[PDB]
Amino acid sequence: KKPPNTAFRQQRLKAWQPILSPQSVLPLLIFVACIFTPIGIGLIVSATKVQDLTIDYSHCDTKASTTAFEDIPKKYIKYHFKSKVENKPQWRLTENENGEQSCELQFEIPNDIKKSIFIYYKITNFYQNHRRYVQSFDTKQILGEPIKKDDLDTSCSPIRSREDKIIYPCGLIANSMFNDTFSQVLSGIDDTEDYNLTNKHISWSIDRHRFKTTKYNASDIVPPPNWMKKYPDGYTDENLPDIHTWEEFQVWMRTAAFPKFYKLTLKNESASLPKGKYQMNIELNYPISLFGGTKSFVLTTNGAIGGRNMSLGVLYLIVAGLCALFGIIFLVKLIFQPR
Amino acid sequence: FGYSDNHISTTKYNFATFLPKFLFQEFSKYANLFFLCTSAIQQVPHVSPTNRYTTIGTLLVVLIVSAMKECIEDIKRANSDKELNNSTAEIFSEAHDDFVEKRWIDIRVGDIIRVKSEEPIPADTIILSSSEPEGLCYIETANLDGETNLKIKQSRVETAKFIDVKTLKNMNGKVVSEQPNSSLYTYEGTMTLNDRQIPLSPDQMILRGATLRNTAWIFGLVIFTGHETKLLRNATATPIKRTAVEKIINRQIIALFTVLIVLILISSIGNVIMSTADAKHLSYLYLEGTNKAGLFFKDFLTFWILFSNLVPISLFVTVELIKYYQAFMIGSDLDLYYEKTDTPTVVRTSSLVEELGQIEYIFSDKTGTLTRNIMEFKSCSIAGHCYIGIEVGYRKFDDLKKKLNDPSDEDSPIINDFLTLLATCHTVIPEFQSDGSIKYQAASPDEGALVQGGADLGYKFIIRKPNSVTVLLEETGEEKEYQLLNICEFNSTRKRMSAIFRFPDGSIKLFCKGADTVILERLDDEANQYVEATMRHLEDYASEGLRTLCLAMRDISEGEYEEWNSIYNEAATTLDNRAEKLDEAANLIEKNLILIGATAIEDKLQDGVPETIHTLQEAGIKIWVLTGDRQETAINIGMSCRLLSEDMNLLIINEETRDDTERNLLEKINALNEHQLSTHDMNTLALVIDGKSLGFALEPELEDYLLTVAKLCKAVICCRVSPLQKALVVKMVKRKSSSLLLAIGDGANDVSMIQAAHVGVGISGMEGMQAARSADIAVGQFKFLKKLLLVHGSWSYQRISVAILYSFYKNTALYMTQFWYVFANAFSGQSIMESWTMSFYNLFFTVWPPFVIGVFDQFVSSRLLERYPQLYKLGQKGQFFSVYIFWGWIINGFFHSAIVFIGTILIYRYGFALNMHGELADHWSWGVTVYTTSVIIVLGKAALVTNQWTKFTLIAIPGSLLFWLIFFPIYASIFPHANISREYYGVVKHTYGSGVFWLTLIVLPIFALVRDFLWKYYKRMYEPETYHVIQEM
Ligand SMILES: *[C@@H]1O[C@H](CO)[C@@H](O[C@@H]2O[C@H](CO)[C@@H](O)[C@H](O)[C@H]2NC(C)=O)[C@H](O)[C@H]1NC(C)=O
Ligand SMILES: *[C@@H]1O[C@H](CO)[C@@H](O)[C@H](O)[C@H]1NC(C)=O
Ligand SMILES: *[C@@H]1O[C@H](CO)[C@@H](O)[C@H](O)[C@H]1NC(C)=O
Repeated sequence: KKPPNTAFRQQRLKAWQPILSPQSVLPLLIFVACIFTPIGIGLIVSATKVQDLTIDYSHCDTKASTTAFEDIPKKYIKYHFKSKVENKPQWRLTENENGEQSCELQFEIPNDIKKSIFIYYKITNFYQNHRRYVQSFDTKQILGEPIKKDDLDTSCSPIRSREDKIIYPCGLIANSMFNDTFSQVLSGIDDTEDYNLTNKHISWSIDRHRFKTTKYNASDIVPPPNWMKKYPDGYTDENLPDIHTWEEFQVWMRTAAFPKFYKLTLKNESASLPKGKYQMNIELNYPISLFGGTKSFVLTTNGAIGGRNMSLGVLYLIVAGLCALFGIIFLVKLIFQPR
Repeated sequence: FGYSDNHISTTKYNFATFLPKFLFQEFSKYANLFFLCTSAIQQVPHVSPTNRYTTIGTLLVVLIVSAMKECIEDIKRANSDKELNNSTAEIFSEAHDDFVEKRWIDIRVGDIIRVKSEEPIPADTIILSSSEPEGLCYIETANLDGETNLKIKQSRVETAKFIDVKTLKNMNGKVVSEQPNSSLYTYEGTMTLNDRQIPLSPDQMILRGATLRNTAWIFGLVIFTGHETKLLRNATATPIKRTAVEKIINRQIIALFTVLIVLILISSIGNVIMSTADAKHLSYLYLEGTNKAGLFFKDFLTFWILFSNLVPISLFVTVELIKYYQAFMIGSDLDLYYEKTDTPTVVRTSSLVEELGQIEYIFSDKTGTLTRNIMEFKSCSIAGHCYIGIEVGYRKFDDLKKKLNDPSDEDSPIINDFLTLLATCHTVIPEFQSDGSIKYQAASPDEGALVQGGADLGYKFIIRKPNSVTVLLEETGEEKEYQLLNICEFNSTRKRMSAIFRFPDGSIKLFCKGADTVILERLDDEANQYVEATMRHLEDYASEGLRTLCLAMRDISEGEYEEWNSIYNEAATTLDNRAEKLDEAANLIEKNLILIGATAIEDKLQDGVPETIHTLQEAGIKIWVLTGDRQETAINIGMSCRLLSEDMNLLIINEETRDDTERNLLEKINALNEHQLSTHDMNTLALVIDGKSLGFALEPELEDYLLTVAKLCKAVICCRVSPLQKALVVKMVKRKSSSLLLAIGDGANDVSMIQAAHVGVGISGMEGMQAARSADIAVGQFKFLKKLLLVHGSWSYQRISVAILYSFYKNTALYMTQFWYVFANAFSGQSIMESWTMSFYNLFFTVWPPFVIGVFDQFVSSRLLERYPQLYKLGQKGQFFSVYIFWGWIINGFFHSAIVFIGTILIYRYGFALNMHGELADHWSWGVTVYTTSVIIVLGKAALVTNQWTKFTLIAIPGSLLFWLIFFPIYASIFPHANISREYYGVVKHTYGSGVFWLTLIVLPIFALVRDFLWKYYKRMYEPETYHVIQEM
């Protein structure tokens, strides 16, 4: 029969139409560029406001000093403070046969940084984002459930089992974690602060709900083969790692996206960092030869963006340039072309 | 015995056989079998980078939507089969009394059925008797043959007496019948009713889909039923026609499979190079798998699953869902609906809506499509006179004065015999009505136009028995008794028909009519007195475009009626050749006639036809018209229906058996060596062909030989064409020089012509129905082809082209970030996003932007898409959709994808982009950052390739952004506590709680819509095209 005569059915719907007259494209480009310049300038302000420090300490064992604080190469430290550094930072190696090549880095904070300070470790060329690497952890076995053999997640397969025993932190993430132990204290030398840090409230809040202490009897389980060295007798009822308490496991388990990643170890938020000379002692357990690249430690603050990355501010400036480069070409070509 | 059901076999599935046939129909394709084999390879352990139920999940959803659309349409099919199937069948009870009201399902071998009037016949029956005493019955073939002549269904004489219920209780016998072959006019059957030999002729052969019109009841001995009849065994499967947009979807998917295997070769060869170069520095993966080619195979599968969504699953199900919805939107159109015949412009093939937008070679029937099949009696060359303005309506009152002046008019008995011929000699059947008039069962519309043309002057034809007397109704007198003595029927090569009549005074005279070249050769006309006037008024009628016949009479004496009654009676007993001996006899008495005059009924062109043909020719379409008419009348048609403009070339070709090389080669010479300006020589070119000349032209020796002069003209008209060369013209043009056709008819001789085009069109309305069923679009009138073809061709072609092309863009622009991340990681095969927003992207968020582009996108308004038919030429030539524009939209996908990847690498540099505490944006927070940014660039490009877009597309283009931004805290807050996506722990707090996440969503999508937005502003202000100008006119 007769189809209905609604506005929808007869393709007669109400429709505004975007006409690209230069009376509505030129104010769009002038408006977009003129609204992305204060935020691009504002975010380069809040991306150069941070005052970080980054010391590559990979070549501290072979490039060592072992007797006194000698000077550092220029290619390692990348400081970006507000004031200027008077005395360039030194470092040395120590070996007390228990620390096994701990590394005293010694840096000079030029002015008292006022924001909350955060000490990371940067690792370059560590593919933490491999397909066989963001898997290979049993999710139940880090929830604390005593999962038996052959009920484990098989993604742990090479670090899954051992001599008729299972590995409690199975898989590729839990094994081979960054075990260089930073000193909890920034040791203020020449009587400035003797500055304390914490390794608490470091991980994600949802990792501290998902990572729970285990329920195994500590005799069926065995530690993974790389940090079998810190547990040479094996797991016992006393030395067993409480994962909910550890809180550096669960910054390494939260795998970062890239081969060039920071990972948080230490921070302080309730006190400023004064302008003295500090030293930090870093026990070199984690070899370079395992992964490929460098391993610095980072002493940074936060801005609007996280730390010193001007790429989003200049990435607003390329937009506010290209909305005022073609916003002038498409006005010179609006006046001089019908001229 | 165990016969089938009563349904026309347009069936797709059955309730048990649904799964192998439907899964073979979907999994016989390429873009569903690809995801079947990636889902089957994806079940290998430690190989799936995403999940298993991701790809088998969304492939399962696509198969459920395909079974939803196919299930709805085949349930509508079976609903029509219940509209035909449920029919009342009064069937005889062998045990108890009279015919009972049963359903169809009690029909078997040799069933005796009584079915009433104004309701369809169930199946093939044999007439034993009817309500008429002879046993013949009146019926029309609405579904069988298309010709609306009511058949005189004769019966066998020895069985016609069985009428009552008491009669056919001792009546049964075996009927060895014809084999079930589809010979319509051939039957062979025997019968032993009472151990007597009864032969069966094909005359008592009421077929399946007939509708009984005028009896009280008819009987029937059923022979064949189910799928065994002569109407349901030749049920054409109508094989599906791949359009001009989806052959290039086939090679377009071949192009994406090419770039896929390029990505997996570059990617996995990169995995061998890095996985064997960095072997010292990747000992924290424990890659002691010694099969390096085995890990090349496994990782090859990780990338063949990882990149596999570049080809989309929800395109070919989305294309068919859009194109069916365009088929719905065309069918629900007021401007395509002709309310007088009440036909709601249904589209039989929903997959060819795009095909409306490239049509170059529209073919057409003249009879009924252009000329409406209403035979109005316009003029008559009477007594060697006509109106020489046109005043034949007023001149006909001077014809009344020509009869009423009986004492002084020589012409008055001659016009008495004229009105006698167009009041008595016919093959039509009169029909009493409920009103105070009479309506004619027209066996021939020419004859009904003659008898009704006499009835306009007070000659009401009273009912005439075939073996009795008749009377008339004259206007001046009261009533006049005439006689049915002898009839001489019409034949093709005879080109005439005659009759022998008895006036009531005893003067038995001959009255003959027919074509000019036969009646104008067997005549005297009182030493050719009214022959030159007959010639020049035929040429007047050949100057006006009217269907014209000629009229004559002669005399029979008593001895010629006696001896010719003998030779005519024993000449009519022949069953060997009924059309040969009766016509040799029927021109033994057709010597030396006396010519009377001519008749001229008009076949008026329809309401919008010349404006339609003119505007279709302005759209760059080479409209042809195929007919069985002669030369000068069809040149008057094309001159009157805008096919033939003033001073057009008119290449006349009226050849013979071997006259081909003269006009064909010499019109190749005058078509090539006579090279005029070729712009005004093009638009003033035509070709007028005889179908007998065309009969030796549609042949593989001389086919392209005719196509070189055929394709050059603007409006090729063909004349006197047998209906086989309609289909040979359609196949001739689709086979060589493959353009996009369209064919129109309204008769059952057009089914081979409509079912062979690139898009067939049938015309409903008048006495034909086989065209509007066996078409791709059923259309009320020929004027609807203008707005449908131009308007909905441009609409459907642009909208489906940007819908398909945008869909390839959006899947390229998401999963190409999966390719650019292969360089970021260790060439591993790491999914950036979590497994289920992968399967929610191309199924659940960006499924609405291709839909509202494919349906609700007015790229140019219809009020000035048909005021400039030149715009149809830009859709016709092949703009808006190609392989070149396809790689333009892919590489727009690569640029937008790599700008999201590289931009978000440099924003989230070390992962350290948070200000909440010292926590870092991990893998998955960055993963939904590039996922969200890729959504905003994808519906940003969707917001830039739409125009005239407000209503149901502000629910789609920002509705997908806002629907994702609402869906993601709900999914990634509720669903990780269900062990289904344990990768979104804290990702809501570390993306939506981020400072730098919304900043990336603000500027970085703008940083690709600079190239998009300024390319769009550049190509409609400083380098425009035609439609870019017309969009503001
Ligand atoms: C710190 O981690 C490294 C590597 O993750 C450990 O080095 C491995 O120690 C085991 C047991 O001593 C050896 O079998 C491996 O060959 C070592 N891998 C190397 C050197 O690449 C190291 O022992 C850990 N230090 C601790 C736990 O104090
Ligand atoms: C921050 O440093 C000051 C001075 O070193 C110390 O007193 C305070 O406890 C520190 N806070 C934390 C949370 O470590
Ligand atoms: C603060 O620093 C001193 C330095 O030796 C240390 O002994 C003390 O435990 C620290 N306090 C903390 C970590 O709360």
